Amino acid sequence: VNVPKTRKTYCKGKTCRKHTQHKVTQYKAGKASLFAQGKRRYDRKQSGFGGQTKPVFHKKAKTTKKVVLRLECVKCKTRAQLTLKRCKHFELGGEKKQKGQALQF
Amino acid sequence: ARRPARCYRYQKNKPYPKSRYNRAVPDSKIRIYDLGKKKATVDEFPLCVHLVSNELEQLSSEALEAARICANKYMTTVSGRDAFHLRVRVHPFHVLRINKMQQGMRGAWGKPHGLAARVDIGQIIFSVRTKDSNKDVVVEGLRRARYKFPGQQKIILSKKWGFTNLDRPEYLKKREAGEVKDDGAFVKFLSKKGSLENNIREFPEYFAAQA
Amino acid sequence: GKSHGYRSRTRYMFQRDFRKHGAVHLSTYLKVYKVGDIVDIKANGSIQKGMPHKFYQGKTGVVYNVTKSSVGVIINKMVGNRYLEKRLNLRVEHIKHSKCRQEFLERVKANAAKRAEAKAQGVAVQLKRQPAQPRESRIVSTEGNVPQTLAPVPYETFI
Amino acid sequence: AKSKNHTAHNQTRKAHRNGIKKPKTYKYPSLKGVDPKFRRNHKHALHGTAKALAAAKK
RNA sequence: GUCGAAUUUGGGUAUAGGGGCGAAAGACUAAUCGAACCAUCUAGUAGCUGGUUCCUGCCGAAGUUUCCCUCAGGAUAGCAGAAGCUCGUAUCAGUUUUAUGAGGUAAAGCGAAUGAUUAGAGGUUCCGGGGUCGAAAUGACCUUGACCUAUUCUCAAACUUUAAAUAUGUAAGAAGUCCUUGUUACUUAAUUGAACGUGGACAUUUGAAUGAAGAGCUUUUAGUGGGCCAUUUUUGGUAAGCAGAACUGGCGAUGCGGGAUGAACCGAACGUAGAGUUAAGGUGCCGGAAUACACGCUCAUCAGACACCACAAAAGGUGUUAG
RNA sequence: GUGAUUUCUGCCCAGUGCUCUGAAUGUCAAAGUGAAGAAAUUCAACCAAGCGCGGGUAAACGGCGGGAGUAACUAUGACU
RNA sequence: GAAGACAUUGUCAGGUGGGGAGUUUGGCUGGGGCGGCACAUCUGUUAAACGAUAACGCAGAUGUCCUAAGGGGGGCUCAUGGAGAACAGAAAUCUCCAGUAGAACAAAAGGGUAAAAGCCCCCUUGAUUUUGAUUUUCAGUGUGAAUACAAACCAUGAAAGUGUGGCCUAUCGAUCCUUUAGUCCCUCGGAAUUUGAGGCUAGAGGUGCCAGAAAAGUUACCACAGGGAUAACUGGCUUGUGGCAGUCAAGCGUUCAUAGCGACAUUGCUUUUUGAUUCUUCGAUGUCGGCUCUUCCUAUCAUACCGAAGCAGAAUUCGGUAA
RNA sequence: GGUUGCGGCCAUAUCUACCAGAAAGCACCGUUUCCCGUCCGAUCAACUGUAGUUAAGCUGGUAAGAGCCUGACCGAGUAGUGUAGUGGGUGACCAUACGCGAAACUCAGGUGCUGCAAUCU
Ligand SMILES: COC(=O)C[C@](O)(CCCC(C)(C)O)C(=O)O[C@@H]1C(OC)=C[C@]23CCCN2CCc2cc4c(cc2[C@H]13)OCO4
Ligand SMILES: [Mg+2]
Ligand SMILES: [Mg+2]
Ligand SMILES: [Mg+2]
Ligand SMILES: [Mg+2]
Ligand SMILES: [Mg+2]
Ligand SMILES: [Mg+2]
Ligand SMILES: [Mg+2]
Ligand SMILES: [Mg+2]
Ligand SMILES: [Mg+2]
Ligand SMILES: [Mg+2]
Ligand SMILES: [Mg+2]
Ligand SMILES: [Mg+2]
Ligand SMILES: [Mg+2]
Ligand SMILES: [Mg+2]
Ligand SMILES: [Mg+2]
Ligand SMILES: [Mg+2]
Ligand SMILES: [Mg+2]
Ligand SMILES: [Mg+2]
Ligand SMILES: [Mg+2]
Ligand SMILES: [Mg+2]
Ligand SMILES: [Mg+2]
Ligand SMILES: [Mg+2]
Ligand SMILES: [Mg+2]
Ligand SMILES: [Mg+2]
Ligand SMILES: [Mg+2]
Ligand SMILES: [Mg+2]
Ligand SMILES: [Mg+2]
Ligand SMILES: [Mg+2]
Ligand SMILES: [Mg+2]
Ligand SMILES: [Mg+2]
Ligand SMILES: [Mg+2]
Ligand SMILES: [Mg+2]
Ligand SMILES: [Mg+2]
Ligand SMILES: [Mg+2]
Ligand SMILES: [Mg+2]
Ligand SMILES: [Mg+2]
Ligand SMILES: [Mg+2]
Ligand SMILES: [Mg+2]
Ligand SMILES: [Mg+2]
Ligand SMILES: [Mg+2]
Ligand SMILES: [Mg+2]
Ligand SMILES: [Mg+2]
Ligand SMILES: [Mg+2]
Ligand SMILES: [Mg+2]
Ligand SMILES: [Mg+2]
Ligand SMILES: [Mg+2]
Ligand SMILES: [Mg+2]
Ligand SMILES: [Mg+2]
Ligand SMILES: [Mg+2]
Ligand SMILES: [Mg+2]
Ligand SMILES: [Mg+2]
Ligand SMILES: [Mg+2]
Ligand SMILES: [Mg+2]
Ligand SMILES: [Mg+2]
Ligand SMILES: [Mg+2]
Ligand SMILES: [Mg+2]
Ligand SMILES: [Mg+2]
Ligand SMILES: [Mg+2]
Ligand SMILES: [Mg+2]
Ligand SMILES: [Mg+2]
Ligand SMILES: [Mg+2]
Ligand SMILES: [Mg+2]
Ligand SMILES: [Mg+2]
Ligand SMILES: [Mg+2]
Ligand SMILES: [Mg+2]
Ligand SMILES: [Mg+2]
Ligand SMILES: [Mg+2]
Ligand SMILES: [Mg+2]
Ligand SMILES: [Mg+2]
Ligand SMILES: [Mg+2]
Ligand SMILES: [Mg+2]
Ligand SMILES: [Mg+2]
Ligand SMILES: [Mg+2]
Ligand SMILES: [Mg+2]
Ligand SMILES: [Mg+2]
Ligand SMILES: [Mg+2]
Ligand SMILES: [Mg+2]
Ligand SMILES: [Mg+2]
Ligand SMILES: [Mg+2]
Ligand SMILES: [Mg+2]
Ligand SMILES: [Mg+2]
Ligand SMILES: [Mg+2]
Ligand SMILES: [Mg+2]
Ligand SMILES: [Mg+2]
Ligand SMILES: [Mg+2]
Ligand SMILES: [Mg+2]
Ligand SMILES: [Mg+2]
Ligand SMILES: [Mg+2]
Ligand SMILES: [Mg+2]
Ligand SMILES: [Mg+2]
Ligand SMILES: [Mg+2]
Ligand SMILES: [Mg+2]
Ligand SMILES: [Mg+2]
Ligand SMILES: [Mg+2]
Ligand SMILES: [Mg+2]
Ligand SMILES: [Mg+2]
Ligand SMILES: [Mg+2]
Ligand SMILES: [Mg+2]
Ligand SMILES: [Mg+2]
Ligand SMILES: [Mg+2]
Ligand SMILES: [Mg+2]
Ligand SMILES: [Mg+2]
Ligand SMILES: [Mg+2]
Ligand SMILES: [Mg+2]
Ligand SMILES: [Mg+2]
Ligand SMILES: [Mg+2]
Ligand SMILES: [Mg+2]
Ligand SMILES: [Mg+2]
Ligand SMILES: [Mg+2]
Ligand SMILES: [Mg+2]
Ligand SMILES: [Mg+2]
Ligand SMILES: [Mg+2]
Ligand SMILES: [Mg+2]
Ligand SMILES: [Mg+2]
Ligand SMILES: [Mg+2]
Ligand SMILES: [Mg+2]
Ligand SMILES: [Mg+2]
Ligand SMILES: [Mg+2]
Ligand SMILES: [Mg+2]
Ligand SMILES: [Mg+2]
Ligand SMILES: [Mg+2]
Repeated sequence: VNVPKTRKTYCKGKTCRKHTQHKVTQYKAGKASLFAQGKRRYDRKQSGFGGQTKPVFHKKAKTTKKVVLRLECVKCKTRAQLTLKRCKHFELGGEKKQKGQALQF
Repeated sequence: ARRPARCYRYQKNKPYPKSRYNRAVPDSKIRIYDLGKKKATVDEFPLCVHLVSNELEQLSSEALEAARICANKYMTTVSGRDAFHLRVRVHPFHVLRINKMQQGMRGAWGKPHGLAARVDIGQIIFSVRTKDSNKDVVVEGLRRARYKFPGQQKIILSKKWGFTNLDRPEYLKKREAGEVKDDGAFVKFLSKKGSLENNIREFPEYFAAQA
Repeated sequence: GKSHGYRSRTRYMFQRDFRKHGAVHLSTYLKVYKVGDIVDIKANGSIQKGMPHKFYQGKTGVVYNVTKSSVGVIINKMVGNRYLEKRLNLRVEHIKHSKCRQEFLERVKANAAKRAEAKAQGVAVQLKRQPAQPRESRIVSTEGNVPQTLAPVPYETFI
Repeated sequence: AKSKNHTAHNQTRKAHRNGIKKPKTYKYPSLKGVDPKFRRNHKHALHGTAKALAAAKK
């Protein structure tokens, strides 16, 4: 797909509480952090002997990932997520589809 | 390597035509269905004799063909190639399947094996038209063809004028009138419905109601 | 594998009636529905929104709701050895008023009449319906009608 | 070892031992799933005429 | 086989169980070896196999749904028992009738659409090609193709205008019908409407049939979750005492009479007995019951003899019978 | 490993191993170092063997092709 | 004497480590295996005109694609064909007539659509925010998908309106954990500030065996619980294949259908072929061949007596009664 | 009765060919300053109602017309079907019994009905 880098849409931010312009961008996970309670508990669990103490996933099936757009109200600063269908090529550059032109050269 | 007809005599399955859905199916062994003087006029051949099924069954295309050759062969050499008109009245549109043959009964769907006409009781298989003075000769044709077919069929003298839809007098009454007009090998009748104008054009020899 | 989607098996059922395609005539929308109204259900394949599922085709129910472009019909579907209550949000293009009660209402309005029209005369009413009774005696005449005598016919072939 | 696949055999026999229970009917059925704008108003409508009928036995 | 040596052999001594020892066979390690023997953990676990102990009375199944590393097992719903409880001419129905819907199967159709298919006939080309005249021609004339017109023979599970039977939704009133005119924040131009009402009018021919050893409701629990068969509908298969669906009725769980025999056919469903009458099937003798009555037919140097059922076909006969 | 004698033991180090007076700026642990922070901590640089790169090795494990044409009958194919 | 703060040793840290340990090494399936996917799904048919409905039934499809191919508005009419216009031809671009959709609407197919649902243009983000109800599958759970409202905020249009993604019927995902968005909210339990951690609400990272384990082989050295729910041997049903026999008679046979043969067709029998099946046996019915010996069948090779011949004789061939 | 604007059922309203249409109305029709749209004032926009015409639209009538609608003991109680039997038949299939019952065919009849508002010899 191709989606626009901007978006007039609902902002639910106490002051905003109306349709405003959002700057659009793609969600990107976030560094791990040990000290997460889970990572904490895991780390312990894996000490000493016994080997892998927890399942390790192998039977991968999907060949994609749902895109998440981060929508940022340029007034009230707040953000909203909005998640697209599965697609195999994503871009929020542009190059918009064009009228009815020739196949070149 | 053809299976015995025995294996397909009865109408056990639903009509399996050649279709988008079927496709790879062999040719019908019988391909001509009108032989003898088929160009001939309706007036030429008054008498009409039929080969008529007495069974709900299935005739192979191969036995259709063999029969066809048998009767035409006889009818010509005994009474000439222009004596008669033989119409195979039955077309083999139903495809018969075969489970040709690691596996066994797992996934057993046949491949097309051959064609067959499916035929009612009372259903006409062959029809012949001639001159009255040939009756015997024709009936002997259909009698011999019979030996080519599973199941009982019986030969029946028509009341009709040739391949026409009219018994002998009613055609005559219609003809010695004005109403009939020659076509290719069949005929056209004057309708009382439709445009008076181009109805009068056609059939000039009506519209006096006499000769 | 098998297939069992929402509109599966509905080829002819949501089909459109010979020479009757296109816009729906405007009376379909001028018709008015109140709660308690009995409607019959029939999908209009031309109208994809607000469609009943196939099972509810040819079913009669009672309106329980009236919204902008729809009525809510409640049908008793019997799943198992029992009925459950099912509620259908149908657009008005898939619903029509049933005549399943017209004969009842015509019957009642009329039963009120000959009930008063009898009482205010001198009783003697009789207004339950009765089934077809056997017919009575009668005398058929020959005058102008002597019995024609038919026999069975021989066997003949014509073909 | 393949075995049977499906049958409805005998199932309506069972269905009929203990019913096909008819559908059960009530005066005053639930307003469940009724238009909220209606229902909101209808409430006040009812509250009112209630007050009116206490007002008849003052 | 070998028999003076890589010979045989006593005793003593060392090597010990994932260890030994092995000129190597997974051999040998006390009748134990692809991991010895002894005790213990230990009554190891077992969706698998076996067995499970008195009588009578009443009721009485399932082999199906959905989920499961699920397919010889479980959970879940169903079927079953129990205990009842609230009520009672009430309300109830594997049924009809009446009124009103739904449906695209059977049939039918194809000189109606789509798709197939046999045949000619008549047209039309500045134009698919051939051939004669030709300098050619948007030339003429034959010709065979395609198309067109009106006809003709034949077809469809995945075609169709039409369109059954059987099945199938709803309705047949007191929770009803009519009048008067309150409430609201919904809704209307509008006290307009919508919903819910207050007050008033009409009783069992109060609104079809037939039935009802009553109706309604609650809790909890077993077994079952291999099914098989018959008529009809029906898929795969040449077919099957084969494989798989639909509806009902069965067998399984069930004896009794009949089909000699036999799970499922026909008759008929079981407390102990008397008398009577029957069913299906029989009545020469076996064998209870007419070697009954009547009209034909049939003579077989492999006659025939009663559903399911325990097979026979094309084709023939100057045997005989009636047409 | 192979298996008396006689004879003879061809070519292949790409792979898998094994191996090396080899190279070096690639990856690379704990400790140690530096940087930020109020510290817990985060980031960074440096970095052993190993890996990777390079060389050796077949009496290590093992391997040791396909399609056309071509000589005065045909056939064959030294030859391409 | 040698060696020397180096070895050695002790604790962590990386490499190596089938030498050894422990464990695992899908399901359905006309046995299992190889294959395929009937394992989660969609269209049409099977499907027996409501609904439901099986097989490794039939013909196809799904793990995607689209900022427009989503939303609103206006304008327009498609496939095809006829007739016309320089180069220009079968096919370029221009016009007019006809045109029920014979087109197009991403994709399988089926529905659906004509001042549109198709084509061209204009303006856009409703593909958004909140939390419930409902329909399909159903246990009347979940998930997917969908429907009609309520409360917002918007888009478009003169407006009525329409818009909660793609015309409809498929296009997908629990708990634990991580991660992000959200209010600036609750907690860290002796009291505070600040980091940090933990909660709440909504998303993403995925389980395709799709209600969702973390998983390689070999065993002929083999083991146990079971299975006749299941193969290999006998037996049963079937008889496609094999084998054997007919009917018709176009032909063959110098001439001449049938002396002897016999095409195209077509009806059968047989159960020493091989298949199909899986009903009996898995707490065991001794598998091939031969030897020995008995008995049976006849579709007769010889031998007895016959009939026929394209029987001169001789020899042969065909047929009968014959085991 | 005509006509117009808005309609409802959506062919008895459609299609093919020809003829007829008073009056009003519709219409065709004139113009390009203005709003507005085009390659083109053809469509679309505006202005005149003046300059012109029933030719076309429109309405109606004709036609052994095409189509479509309705009817009928026309075909047919046919096909098909629910129920029954220890009915026939080697089978394939087929009669019978108590019911339900088509489609094509054939023949006749028909060719828009009508609501609100305004207008009209
Ligand atoms: C494949 O061969 C076997 O299975 C042989 C045997 O072990 C026969 C040996 C039996 C004893 C040990 C008793 O000899 C056996 O189990 O026989 C079964 C057996 O053993 C008693 C009886 C079986 C099954 C019914 C009769 N049949 C005969 C013998 C046999 C022969 C086979 C066969 C199976 C049978 C079985 O498959 C191929 O050939
Ligand atoms: Mg620790
Ligand atoms: Mg913030
Ligand atoms: Mg049949
Ligand atoms: Mg079949
Ligand atoms: Mg096999
Ligand atoms: Mg096979
Ligand atoms: Mg297959
Ligand atoms: Mg296949
Ligand atoms: Mg015959
Ligand atoms: Mg005809
Ligand atoms: Mg399907
Ligand atoms: Mg239309
Ligand atoms: Mg939608
Ligand atoms: Mg199994
Ligand atoms: Mg089985
Ligand atoms: Mg089962
Ligand atoms: Mg051990
Ligand atoms: Mg040890
Ligand atoms: Mg011992
Ligand atoms: Mg020993
Ligand atoms: Mg125990
Ligand atoms: Mg033990
Ligand atoms: Mg098990
Ligand atoms: Mg009982
Ligand atoms: Mg699982
Ligand atoms: Mg068992
Ligand atoms: Mg009922
Ligand atoms: Mg259907
Ligand atoms: Mg049919
Ligand atoms: Mg037919
Ligand atoms: Mg028809
Ligand atoms: Mg057709
Ligand atoms: Mg059909
Ligand atoms: Mg009923
Ligand atoms: Mg009653
Ligand atoms: Mg009673
Ligand atoms: Mg009682
Ligand atoms: Mg229970
Ligand atoms: Mg239970
Ligand atoms: Mg199960
Ligand atoms: Mg259970
Ligand atoms: Mg039975
Ligand atoms: Mg049992
Ligand atoms: Mg019994
Ligand atoms: Mg008995
Ligand atoms: Mg018997
Ligand atoms: Mg019976
Ligand atoms: Mg005896
Ligand atoms: Mg006796
Ligand atoms: Mg007597
Ligand atoms: Mg019989
Ligand atoms: Mg005979
Ligand atoms: Mg005779
Ligand atoms: Mg070596
Ligand atoms: Mg050796
Ligand atoms: Mg050595
Ligand atoms: Mg050499
Ligand atoms: Mg070399
Ligand atoms: Mg090498
Ligand atoms: Mg470090
Ligand atoms: Mg190698
Ligand atoms: Mg030191
Ligand atoms: Mg190791
Ligand atoms: Mg191991
Ligand atoms: Mg398996
Ligand atoms: Mg398995
Ligand atoms: Mg197999
Ligand atoms: Mg496989
Ligand atoms: Mg299955
Ligand atoms: Mg599965
Ligand atoms: Mg159905
Ligand atoms: Mg279901
Ligand atoms: Mg489509
Ligand atoms: Mg429009
Ligand atoms: Mg979205
Ligand atoms: Mg869900
Ligand atoms: Mg789905
Ligand atoms: Mg769209
Ligand atoms: Mg999916
Ligand atoms: Mg946050
Ligand atoms: Mg704190
Ligand atoms: Mg505290
Ligand atoms: Mg504390
Ligand atoms: Mg704080
Ligand atoms: Mg903080
Ligand atoms: Mg995850
Ligand atoms: Mg699973
Ligand atoms: Mg769950
Ligand atoms: Mg699953
Ligand atoms: Mg695994
Ligand atoms: Mg192992
Ligand atoms: Mg060994
Ligand atoms: Mg055989
Ligand atoms: Mg055979
Ligand atoms: Mg054979
Ligand atoms: Mg012949
Ligand atoms: Mg001769
Ligand atoms: Mg000859
Ligand atoms: Mg044999
Ligand atoms: Mg078995
Ligand atoms: Mg067997
Ligand atoms: Mg066994
Ligand atoms: Mg045994
Ligand atoms: Mg024995
Ligand atoms: Mg004998
Ligand atoms: Mg003999
Ligand atoms: Mg001779
Ligand atoms: Mg003889
Ligand atoms: Mg003998
Ligand atoms: Mg004997
Ligand atoms: Mg005028
Ligand atoms: Mg201008
Ligand atoms: Mg103009
Ligand atoms: Mg204008
Ligand atoms: Mg005029
Ligand atoms: Mg007009
Ligand atoms: Mg007409
Ligand atoms: Mg009949
Ligand atoms: Mg019937
Ligand atoms: Mg019968
Ligand atoms: Mg009949």
